Amino acid sequence: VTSVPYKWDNVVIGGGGGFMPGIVFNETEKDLIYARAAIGGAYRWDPSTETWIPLLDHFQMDEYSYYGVESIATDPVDPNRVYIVAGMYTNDWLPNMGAILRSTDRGETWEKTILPFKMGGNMPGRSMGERLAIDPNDNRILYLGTRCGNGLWRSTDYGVTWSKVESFPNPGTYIYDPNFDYTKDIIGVVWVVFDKSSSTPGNPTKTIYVGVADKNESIYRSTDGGVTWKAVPGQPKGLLPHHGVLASNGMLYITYGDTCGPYDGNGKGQVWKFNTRTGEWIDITPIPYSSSDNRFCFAGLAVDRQNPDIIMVTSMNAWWPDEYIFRSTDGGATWKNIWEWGMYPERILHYEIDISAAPWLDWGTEKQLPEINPKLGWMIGDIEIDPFNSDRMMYVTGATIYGCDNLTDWDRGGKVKIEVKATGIEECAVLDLVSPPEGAPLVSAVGDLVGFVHDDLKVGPKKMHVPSYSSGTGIDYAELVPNFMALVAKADLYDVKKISFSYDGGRNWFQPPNEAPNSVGGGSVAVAADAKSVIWTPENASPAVTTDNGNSWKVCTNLGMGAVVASDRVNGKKFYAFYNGKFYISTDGGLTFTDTKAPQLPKSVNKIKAVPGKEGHVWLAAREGGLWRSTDGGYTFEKLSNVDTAHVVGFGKAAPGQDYMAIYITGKIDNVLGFFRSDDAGKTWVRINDDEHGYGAVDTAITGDPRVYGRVYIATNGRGIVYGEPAS
Ligand SMILES: OC[C@H]1O[C@@H](O[C@H]2[C@@H](OC[C@H]3O[C@@H](O[C@H]4[C@H](O)[C@@H](O)[C@H](O[C@H]5[C@H](O)[C@@H](O)[C@H](O)O[C@@H]5CO)O[C@@H]4CO[C@H]4OC[C@@H](O)[C@H](O)[C@H]4O[C@@H]4O[C@H](CO)[C@H](O)[C@H](O)[C@H]4O)[C@H](O)[C@@H](O)[C@@H]3O[C@@H]3O[C@H](CO[C@H]4OC[C@@H](O)[C@H](O)[C@H]4O)[C@@H](O)[C@H](O)[C@H]3O)OC[C@@H](O)[C@@H]2O)[C@H](O)[C@@H](O)[C@H]1O
Ligand SMILES: OC[C@H]1O[C@@H](O[C@H]2[C@@H](OC[C@H]3O[C@@H](O[C@H]4[C@H](O)[C@@H](O)[C@H](O)O[C@@H]4CO)[C@H](O)[C@@H](O)[C@@H]3O[C@@H]3O[C@H](CO[C@H]4OC[C@@H](O)[C@H](O)[C@H]4O)[C@@H](O[C@@H]4O[C@H](CO[C@H]5OC[C@@H](O)[C@H](O)[C@H]5O)[C@@H](O)[C@H](O)[C@H]4O)[C@H](O)[C@H]3O)OC[C@@H](O)[C@@H]2O)[C@H](O)[C@@H](O)[C@H]1O
Ligand SMILES: [Ca+2]
Repeated sequence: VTSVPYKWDNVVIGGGGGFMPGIVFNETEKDLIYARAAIGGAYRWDPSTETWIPLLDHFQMDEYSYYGVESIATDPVDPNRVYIVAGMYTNDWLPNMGAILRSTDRGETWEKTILPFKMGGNMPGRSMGERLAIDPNDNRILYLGTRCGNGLWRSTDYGVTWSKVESFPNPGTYIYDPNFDYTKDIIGVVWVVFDKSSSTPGNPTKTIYVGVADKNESIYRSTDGGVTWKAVPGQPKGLLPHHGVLASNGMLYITYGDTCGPYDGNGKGQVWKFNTRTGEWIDITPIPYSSSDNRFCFAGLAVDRQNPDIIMVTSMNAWWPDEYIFRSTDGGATWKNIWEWGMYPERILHYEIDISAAPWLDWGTEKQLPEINPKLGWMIGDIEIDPFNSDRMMYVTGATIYGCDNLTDWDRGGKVKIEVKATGIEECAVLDLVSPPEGAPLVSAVGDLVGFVHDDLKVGPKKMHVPSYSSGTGIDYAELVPNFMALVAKADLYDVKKISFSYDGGRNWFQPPNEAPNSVGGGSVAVAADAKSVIWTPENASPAVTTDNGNSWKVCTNLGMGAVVASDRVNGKKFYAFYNGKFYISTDGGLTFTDTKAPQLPKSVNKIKAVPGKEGHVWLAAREGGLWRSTDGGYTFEKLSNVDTAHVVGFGKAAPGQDYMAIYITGKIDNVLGFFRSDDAGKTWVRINDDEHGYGAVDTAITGDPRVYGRVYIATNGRGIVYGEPAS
């Protein structure tokens, strides 16, 4: 397999779209900022454009786990150096061991060392940090807090080799929830803070503080450069230290919560300052811990480098009416929240939010007071004050990064001007994609933000499909009536019918009175070529068909849970299904299915898809089982001998001189992982991505563009929607 040069970019959703658990400023170089994602890699700030640049896109599908960024550390001695602790899950959801990634240039290129344990970039408590830290006097030294009881680890050769600090007393005892696989692991050692003043440049820093997720004993200190460790006397129990920050006046500020987050509510929190000079602990909690108004973790912690009495903390989570952002200018003696209660409804805001860079952030919804869209946020596990600009703040939310450039205006009775600061970040998990033959070039179904019509690939959409939904999980259009679409969804927050129909190419949506039998909605959807029927296969539910736009539903005969269903693109009566190792055809619009008795089939399939303009042409994407085609409606299939792995399959405009739509897949050909195109109906393939453009997990959706030769749209799991075109 040979390669052809392509240009790759994101289709713009705008504003990130997911949870970035941390932002890290460099301590010595102005405008040097990094941001870490739960499932979407890491970014470096570009001050010339005020946009973020993705750093880890070289990771191919076999290293998807390394888009899970547990911690990021930026070198204060040599700002060219940056390190990442990478690995998405501590369970068996992905097979990779964790790794420390190292760069000298500054995230442009990487090397890695694989560790003997896993990281948890997308685990509970992921906004607690930073777990990875560089010694500010001797930058050869790095420390790493780990999950799962592996304790504290250390490198003394610029992150190349790693060993356990055996003298560290406590790897952590707190576990989010032992009753489930996802939540059962020890949260562990959560942050490392060096006291720079304890040594002189060139020498290993002697005094080191370590936070541990342990309600009985959480704060540790070494005074001999990490040889021995002791709990700090007088420390509070029994909450969990999210963040610690050592200010220039010797005060170690620490935020505490009763859970690790990020989703928890009701809710206890504390904020403390430890005087590292005197050994005194002082409770500076904005809302007294004893008060029932104290109803959330304190999580985010920022300290102004230019004034150690200036500090900010955030709630995680009030959830209602909005979050709290508290500011103190007297070292926590007194605090002010960024909003106050007035005459209920009714709230007094010390801020404005400008969402012009990501207008979907208001959810297209005017709220009933005291609620207001767009919100300050939620899941605000990290807040930063620029160490070189007291007027600049940034904080994270479950959907974006917000920030301001006039922070100290608050101190003089003006409003903080908050705006989206996540331009260039695209972290959505995309579940389905269609590129219809008329209308917009792309219509998406995405996790958390539902999905969008994409009129212009380079301009972010203004609103999501259906604001009452939580995730769009499947979308299809009627091939011969391409203005007609169906969207299926999850709706965690509202009792709304979880399929919607559009008559205007996905711009406006309505819900029917009834659903296919389902527990949580979701699943997939297939629309008849002529729009006369729709098959919804909801999550953990049997395929069901409607011939009256969801007024009534009937279970499709002979199918069942897990069936993979697609419609023919020419004949509205024909639908196809792969179910329990067998292939099925319907010739009555989805009402009944019959086993075609195909003599050769893969054991299982991820996706099946019919070809526009070719009745009875059906392709099977069987992952490591390969790529298969039928041209007789699925009575016989041929396995293509020139494709190893095909996770997904899609179609775009035919190449000149060719008699078939161009075919696009992700997977593996001749021990090369990536994305591939065939212009000659699968006879020959070319690699269209390259080593620098992997984008991780690409096994949910792919489509060509029926109107633009060479263009391909690919759903990623944490890098949004990517699209490629041949280089010019
Ligand atoms: O999920 C559907 C489908 O996944 C198929 O596998 C994929 C997948 O493999 C990895 C793993 O993915 C988990 O889902 C991830 C998802 O991929 C991410 O996009 C999403 O990221 C969030 C992120 O957390 C936020 O921070 C950010 O802002 O937004 C993004 C985008 O929305 O995270 C989820 C995981 O969610 C959980 O963890 C993060 C928390 O934020 C979140 O709240 C939490 O959600 C809860 O999870 C619990 C689990 O107890 C529970 O489901 C709650 O309902 C939910 O709210 C999949 O969950 C996981 O299944 C995938 O690993 C595969 O697991 C198979 C076993 O699955 C069963 O058991 C777990 C259960 O969750 C499943 O529902 C159930 O089916 C196992 O056989 C297989 O070996 C594992 O690989 O992504 C990579 C891709 O290549 C894979 O194809 C999978 O094939 C299919 O079976 C199905 O699970
Ligand atoms: O989660 C639904 C569940 O909530 C149970 O209640 C518990 C739960 O509450 C969270 C919700 O609180 C609401 O406020 C409540 C308040 O908690 C009450 O104290 C008060 O009395 O009433 C208030 C008003 O009802 C908030 O309004 C909700 O927004 C919040 O739900 C979370 O919503 C966010 C997304 O919000 C945005 O998008 C939707 C839009 O409507 C909203 O305006 C926007 O702000 C989700 O965050 C995203 O989560 C995904 C991951 O999601 C997966 O994992 C977590 C699971 O919760 C999801 O179901 C699953 O799909 C992540 O990738 C994104 O990055 C995030 O942005 C949260 O997932 C929603 O939970 O939790 C706190 C606890 O104290 C409450 O008791 C309730 O019992 C259930 O009936 C059910 O509604
Ligand atoms: Ca931070």
